[PDB]
Amino acid sequence: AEYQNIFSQVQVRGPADLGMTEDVNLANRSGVGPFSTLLGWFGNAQLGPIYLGSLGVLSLFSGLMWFFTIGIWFWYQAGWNPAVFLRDLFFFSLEPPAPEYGLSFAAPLKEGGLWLIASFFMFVAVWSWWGRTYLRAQALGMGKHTAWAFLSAIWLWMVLGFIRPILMGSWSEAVPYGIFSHLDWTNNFSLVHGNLFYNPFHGLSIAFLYGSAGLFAMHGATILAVSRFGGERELEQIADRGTAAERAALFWRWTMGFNATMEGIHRWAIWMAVLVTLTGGIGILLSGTVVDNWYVWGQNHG
Amino acid sequence: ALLSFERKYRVPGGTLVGGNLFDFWVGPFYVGFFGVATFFFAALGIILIAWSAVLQGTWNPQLISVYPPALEYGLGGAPLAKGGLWQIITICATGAFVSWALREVEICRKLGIGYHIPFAFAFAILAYLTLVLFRPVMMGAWGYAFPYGIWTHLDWVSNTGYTYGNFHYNPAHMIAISFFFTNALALALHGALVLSAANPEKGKEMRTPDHEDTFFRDLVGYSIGTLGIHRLGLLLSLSAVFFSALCMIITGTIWFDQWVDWWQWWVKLPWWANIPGGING
Amino acid sequence: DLASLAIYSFWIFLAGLIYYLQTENMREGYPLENEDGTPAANQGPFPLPKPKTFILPHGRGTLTVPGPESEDRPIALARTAVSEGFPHAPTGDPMKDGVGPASWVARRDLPELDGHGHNKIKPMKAAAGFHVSAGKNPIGLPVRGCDLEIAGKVVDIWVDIPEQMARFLEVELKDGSTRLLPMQMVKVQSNRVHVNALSSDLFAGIPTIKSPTEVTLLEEDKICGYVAGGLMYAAPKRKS
Ligand code: BCL
Ligand code: BCL
Ligand code: BCL
Ligand code: BCL
Ligand SMILES: CC[C@H]1c2cc3[nH]c4c(c3C)C(=O)[C@H](C(=O)OC)c4c3nc(cc4[nH]c(cc(n2)[C@@H]1C)c(C(C)=O)c4C)[C@@H](C)[C@@H]3CCC(=O)OC/C=C(\C)CCC[C@H](C)CCC[C@H](C)CCCC(C)C
Ligand SMILES: CC[C@H]1c2cc3[nH]c4c(c3C)C(=O)[C@H](C(=O)OC)c4c3nc(cc4[nH]c(cc(n2)[C@@H]1C)c(C(C)=O)c4C)[C@@H](C)[C@@H]3CCC(=O)OC/C=C(\C)CCC[C@H](C)CCC[C@H](C)CCCC(C)C
Ligand SMILES: COC(C)(C)C/C=C/C(C)=C/C=C/C(C)=C/C=C/C(C)=C/C=C\C=C(C)\C=C\C=C(/C)CC/C=C(\C)CCC=C(C)C
Ligand SMILES: CCCCCCCCCCCC[N+](C)(C)[O-]
Ligand SMILES: CCCCCCCCCCCC[N+](C)(C)[O-]
Ligand SMILES: CCCCCCCCCCCC[N+](C)(C)[O-]
Ligand SMILES: CCCCCCCCCCCC[N+](C)(C)[O-]
Ligand SMILES: CCCCCCCCCCCC[N+](C)(C)[O-]
Ligand SMILES: [Fe+3]
Ligand SMILES: [K+]
Repeated sequence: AEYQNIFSQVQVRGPADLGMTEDVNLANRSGVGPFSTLLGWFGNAQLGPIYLGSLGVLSLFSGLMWFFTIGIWFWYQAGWNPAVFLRDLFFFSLEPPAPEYGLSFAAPLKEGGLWLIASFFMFVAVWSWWGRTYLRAQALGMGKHTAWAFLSAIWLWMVLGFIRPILMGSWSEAVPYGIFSHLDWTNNFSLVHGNLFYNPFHGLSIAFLYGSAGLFAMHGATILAVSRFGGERELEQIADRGTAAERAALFWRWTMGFNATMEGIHRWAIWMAVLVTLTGGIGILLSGTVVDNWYVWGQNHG
Repeated sequence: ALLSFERKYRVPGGTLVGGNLFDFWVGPFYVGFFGVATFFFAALGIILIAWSAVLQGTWNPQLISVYPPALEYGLGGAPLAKGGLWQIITICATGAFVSWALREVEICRKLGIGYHIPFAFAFAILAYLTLVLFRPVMMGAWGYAFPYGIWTHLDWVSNTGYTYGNFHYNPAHMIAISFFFTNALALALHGALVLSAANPEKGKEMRTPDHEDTFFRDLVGYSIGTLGIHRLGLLLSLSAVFFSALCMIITGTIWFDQWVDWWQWWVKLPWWANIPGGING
Repeated sequence: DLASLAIYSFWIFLAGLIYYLQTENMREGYPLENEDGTPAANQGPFPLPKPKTFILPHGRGTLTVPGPESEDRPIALARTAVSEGFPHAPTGDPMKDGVGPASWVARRDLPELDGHGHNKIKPMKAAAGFHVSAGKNPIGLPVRGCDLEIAGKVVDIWVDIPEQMARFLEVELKDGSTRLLPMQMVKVQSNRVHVNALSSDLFAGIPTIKSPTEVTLLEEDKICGYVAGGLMYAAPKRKS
């Protein structure tokens, strides 16, 4: 029956694409990786090159050290037994200092210190990764939308691990490094603050999260539905509207009575998504600092 | 009123039912047979909610709540004021949603586009139906469905979840969440990438998709591409909803104990179950 | 308290954001028109934003939006009713006239260019190093329309160079000329390419490109529009 353009029917390949140069320091790009036929049924087949300057190396080193600091704690908890390591992989946890240490760096390695070391490394990893989203855009002459968007995610992360603990006066308020323990932490956080369903910033955050899935389902579906007219060549449809862009607009105008443009849909998109962690971070930051119990706060409207 | 480019597309044809009888617009909205069906189902459902509000004794949008039959009714009917309205409103909702989708199909046909949008929407419909129809039927009562009220449906979410402990441990729920979060991540990145190319540093020329591929290769060593990212958003969003529906359909039917305990199948595998040390020995 | 203040501010922000977003999305297609092309009386409550200018690469100029809207092409349709909101009937053959789902926009009659200023799309025979890397190679297959008759044969694939993908099949007809078929509108099978949108007799009417090794945005629009239009307009000659 009719082809739907979810998977390609025919792949083509040419010389490896080394990319645009603009102001980029080419000494810092790798060469290309292998080509994946598997990937190429769905997206691009080509892997690499990647850019790896000084910041990139810092970020990668630091991130690896975060990960290895956690893994070494896990091996220790496992009694160095590989079988126990795998059995209990989701149950291990690297936990922040107890509340008595406050915001001090004085806790022993086994009882908080190591959590701080792992966290310091994460902090360096993420923030240098952020500088990299700015700098890779800059070198190509591009807008800074990616770094601005990434900063909204960073906001929630910073609130959870760093800003909220600092304002509560202890590192014991921060999230532990573990699969199951971080979920326990999340449940507990809600119970302790009177159920996050009553936090209006949490309800907004959900609305944006669900809204992101609705919008990407809508938008992804829409582009695919007009890919028979070159719809996914969005930058040229912006520069020079074609029938793809018109049919897409009108689908929505006819369905729900209004519609986007090829550029503006991307503005609806970026904001729908960044409002998730934006509202989210606010909600969490206010919890325990200003509002101890959201049910109670909600009974008072204020 | 019409967009400047709209008239050439407003031709006859594409309807699934009725030929030309409902082939017209009202303002921007296309009608069709399924637009008439939508209006009917929605109007009725809304009228019935307004009646349920009179029977409940409030007009405050934050208090109006239509509850399904209590569990003692099983899968039978119930008097209007005691679950019946919910039952009818639900039929109306289903009618309106399916009709909305089929109306989208008519619009696709008149415009000569693919059917991807209604297909995607059908996943939202199937999630709604999993909660109000499929799961209740398999569990043996309408009363397991959620109520129609702004705050009351949240009470249902909370009570239902904690019936199984911390609901985080439902593994299909973990996969669902992973898709939602990944979806939003991808949506942020897609929107930023297109805009960063269309709106470059001051006085520069628009970038090209070659620059968008380049930005991503530079950043992480891979670019999915302009066709791929739209495939991906579609797959992530629909997968998130598939797994939501799945995580609920299995809950209270094939698994009804505390979800945390399901994970003991891994811990108890014979090769490591009894090795001392770690968290579980 | 502070939480009350934050939530109140947030809703004010959100209302401002929505205003900004809606007005950004009015940079094309507005002001609204009546069916006869004149400005509609009711534009709604959002005003047009201030113009922005996109600078296009490779000397192609700028685009300023919003700007004066016009179709820049004739539109062969007529009212079927004495009031607003009914369909407009094709005054000729809607496939040849480019209306309804056969519609095309008067895009620039130049090719889209890659980031190096070369043609984005090229027949694979002229694209150095490009070849089929996976899947059934369509080149050489006969091409069947929805009437189940052979309309021609595939002689090349046109490829997007920077993005490395198949965009069109070039199909030769009985008279030896060729036509482009959108990749998204064909089904590559083991023994054939099947084209549900068009019956065999409509292949000759697919719009032609003026130069045989490039396709301009105008031409891509005419071609893709015409092929999609076949889903509605060749339905009498389709079939099972
Ligand atoms: C939002 C409130 C909670 C929270 C609540 C939940 C809930 C509820 C769930 C998760 C789930 C996840 N959470 Mg969490 N989680 C929080 C904050 C975080 C942070 C952080 C702030 O740095 C991280 C790294 C994670 C990471 C994770 C992953 C383990 C998992 C899927 C995430 C994903 O798809 O995203 C983006 C997707 C990407 C592809 C990019 C990231 C890729 C990988 C997977 C992240 C690496 C994590 C870790 C290093 C992997 C170790 C695996 C083995 C031990 C080797 N969470 C906060 C504290 N999270 C889900 C899960 O399955 O838990 C089991 C789940 O159901
Ligand atoms: C999905 C899993 C749970 C669920 C769990 C939650 C949780 C948890 C939260 C919500 C919240 C909301 N839920 Mg809910 N909710 C469920 C199913 C529904 C259904 C349904 C018909 O199936 C509807 C209409 C809603 C609607 C709502 C909103 C009142 C609110 C924000 C949603 C949003 O922005 O989404 C994305 C939006 C779109 C894709 C389009 C926007 C649609 C608008 C906003 C919906 C308004 C509906 C209107 C009030 C219904 C009235 C019907 C009238 C007769 C016309 N939920 C099921 C039972 N829902 C949040 C809240 O703040 O609650 C108070 C919240 O925290
Ligand atoms: C019992 C549990 C509680 C609950 C407790 C919490 C808590 C606690 C929190 C949430 C939060 C959220 N809740 Mg809740 N929530 C509940 C019930 C719900 C329900 C439902 C019932 O249906 C829904 C749909 C949600 C939905 C949500 C989300 C909207 C929101 C998180 C957004 C996000 O993207 O975080 C994921 C995104 C991030 C964590 C950003 C991470 C970015 C960093 C920079 C990434 C670092 C990566 C790292 C270096 C690893 C790299 C590895 C790679 C492989 C390289 N909750 C109940 C009431 N919820 C969060 C929030 O904002 O609340 C307002 C939060 O803190
Ligand atoms: C205490 C609560 C428990 C918990 C208990 C539950 C329960 C119970 C449920 C979930 C469900 C979900 N949980 Mg949980 N969950 C918890 C914590 C979380 C956390 C977190 C960070 O802690 C997250 C991120 C999530 C996330 C999720 C998602 C996988 C899922 C909700 C989306 C969905 O189903 O969409 C599906 C979308 C819809 C249902 C919307 C359908 C829309 C219809 C078709 C159209 C509506 C039209 C409208 C009326 C039109 C109005 C007209 C106007 C013009 C607009 N949960 C905690 C631990 N969770 C839900 C799930 O999987 O449901 C299947 C579910 O039932
Ligand atoms: C707007 C909010 C949404 C959001 C947006 C967002 N995220 C972003 C961005 C944006 C705009 C980026 O630009 C940035 C990015 O680069 O994306 C590709 C990013 C990002 N979001 C990420 C994750 C993330 N985002 C999340 C969420 C969200 N991101 C929100 C939904 C979550 C959740 C939901 O929990 C996660 C987990 C990263 C992919 C990336 C930030 C990358 C980063 O900071 O890296 C620092 C760390 C390293 C450089 C290395 C870490 C080490 C690895 C764990 C190693 C593991 C493998 C190794 C091979 C093992 C070796 C062992 C052997 C010896 C055996
Ligand atoms: C499958 C992926 C995601 C998704 C996709 C999606 N949604 C979509 C589509 C797609 C592709 C559309 O094409 C369609 C649309 O037109 O969007 C603009 C739509 C849509 N998604 C919508 C909502 C929606 N989607 C949600 C979720 C999702 N949609 C998924 C996450 C949610 C959540 C998450 O709660 C909501 C609330 C609508 C805006 C729209 C469908 C509109 C429609 O069906 O119109 C016909 C019906 C009416 C006009 C009114 C019916 C009234 C009823 C008879 C009475 C009310 C009963 C109701 C059950 C009350 C419940 C209230 C309480 C829970 C508070
Ligand atoms: C196979 O074995 C080896 C050894 C090879 C490696 C194995 C490793 C393993 C198994 C690693 C597992 C890692 C896991 C499971 C990680 C899970 C992480 C999760 C779920 C994290 C979730 C949330 C984290 C948050 C919110 C962290 C926020 C942190 C910050 C904001 C940083 C704050 C910085 C601080 C506190 C330091 C401040 C210090 C100074 C000096 C100012
Ligand atoms: C403290 C976290 C705040 C992060 C918010 C940043 C929002 C960025 C969204 C893109 C808007 C950028 N721009 C240039 C279009 O204006
Ligand atoms: C028998 C089916 C088991 C499936 C359950 C697995 C859930 C894991 C959630 C995805 C995230 C994976 N992780 C932890 C490596 O990041
Ligand atoms: C580039 C997208 C990355 C996809 C991974 C997203 C996390 C999903 C969690 C595990 C998925 C399990 N599944 C569906 C493959 O079985
Ligand atoms: C209460 C008003 C606040 C909401 C305004 C949101 C606009 C954010 C976008 C910034 C872009 C500015 N601009 C048009 C000069 O580019
Ligand atoms: C939060 C849901 C989306 C926000 C709603 C904004 C709708 C704008 C309606 C615009 C009316 C357009 N028009 C052309 C008919 O005037
Ligand atoms: Fe897009
Ligand atoms: K070649």
